Amino acid sequence: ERTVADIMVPRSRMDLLDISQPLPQLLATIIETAHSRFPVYEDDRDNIIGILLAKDLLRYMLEPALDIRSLVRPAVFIPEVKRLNVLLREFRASRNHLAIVIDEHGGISGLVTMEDVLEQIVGDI
Amino acid sequence: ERTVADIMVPRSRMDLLDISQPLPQLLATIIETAHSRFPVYEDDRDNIIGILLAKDLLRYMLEPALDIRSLVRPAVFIPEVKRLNVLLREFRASRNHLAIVIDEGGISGLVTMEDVLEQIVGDI
Ligand SMILES: Nc1ncnc2c1ncn2[C@@H]1O[C@H](COP(=O)(O)O)[C@@H](O)[C@H]1O
Ligand SMILES: Nc1ncnc2c1ncn2[C@@H]1O[C@H](COP(=O)(O)O)[C@@H](O)[C@H]1O
Repeated sequence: ERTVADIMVPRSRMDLLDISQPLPQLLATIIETAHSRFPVYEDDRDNIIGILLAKDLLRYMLEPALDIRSLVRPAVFIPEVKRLNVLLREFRASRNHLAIVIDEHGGISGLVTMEDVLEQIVGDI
Repeated sequence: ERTVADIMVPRSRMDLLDISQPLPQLLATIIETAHSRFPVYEDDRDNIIGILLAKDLLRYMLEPALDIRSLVRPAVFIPEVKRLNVLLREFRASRNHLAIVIDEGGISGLVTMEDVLEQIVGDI
C-alpha cells in the first residue's frame, strides 16, 4: 500500500517560521502564505522546535507579555515509510493533523497533512 | 447515492461569528474553538454574509482600526440535495473548500472538502 513519501510536501517546499524573527516580520510571513500551521525552527532550518498554529498569535491581544515560544507545540515526527491507511487513523484520532516527515536515518524529508492522505486515498479508489 | 445532507455539519454544531460583536468577544471565540474558518452573520444567525479565516485577523495587529468586515470573504451556498461526487469535483476545481448548505434557502449546515473525502474513504 502507498507510503507517506509518495504524498508529502518536500522539505524545499515547506513554509517555515524562524523563531528569532520579530513579531511584525513573523506576522507578515504568515499573512502572505495561505497555510494555518507552520513548522518552526531556530538557528538552522532543520532544527525544528515545533509547530505554530497561526491563529494562536491572536493571543497577543489577550496576554500582556506573550512569549511566542510558548505557543509552539511539539511536532509529530513520522517516518517516510508510514502507510497511509494507518496514518489516516492516527490523524483522525489526534489533535495534530500535520506531521513532519523524516527519512530512514532521521533527516527531515518533508511535511504531510490529513488532507494530503485523504486526497491520495480517494485518488486511488 | 449520497448527498451533502448525509454528511454536513448540522446548523446546531456550526461555530458562527456575529460580525457586530465586540473585538474581545470575537477573539475569545475564535481562540477557544479548533476551527480555521467561521461563517459570519449580521443581525440574524440566518443571515450568513460570508466566511472569516481566523488567520486573517492577524492583520488587526498590524492595523488595529481595520474594518473587520473588510476581512470577510463571500460565502457559497449549496443545496443539501447536491450529490457528493459532484461536490468533490466542484471543490477540487476551486480554491474555496467550505460551503454553507441550504435546505428546501434557509441554512441547514456546512460542509468542507475534508468531510466529503472522509465519507468517500469510509464507503470503500
Ligand atoms: N507550512 C506549510 N508549508 C508547506 N505546505 C503546507 C504547509 N501547511 C500545509 N501545507 C500543504 O498545503 C495543504 C493545505 O493545507 P492548509 O494550507 O493548512 O489548509 C496541505 O494539505 C499540504 O498539502
Ligand atoms: N465554523 C465551523 N463550525 C463548525 N464546524 C466546522 C467549522 N469549520 C469547519 N468545521 C468542521 O470541522 C472540520 C475541521 O475543519 P477545521 O476545524 O477548519 O480544520 C471540517 O471538515 C468541518 O467538518
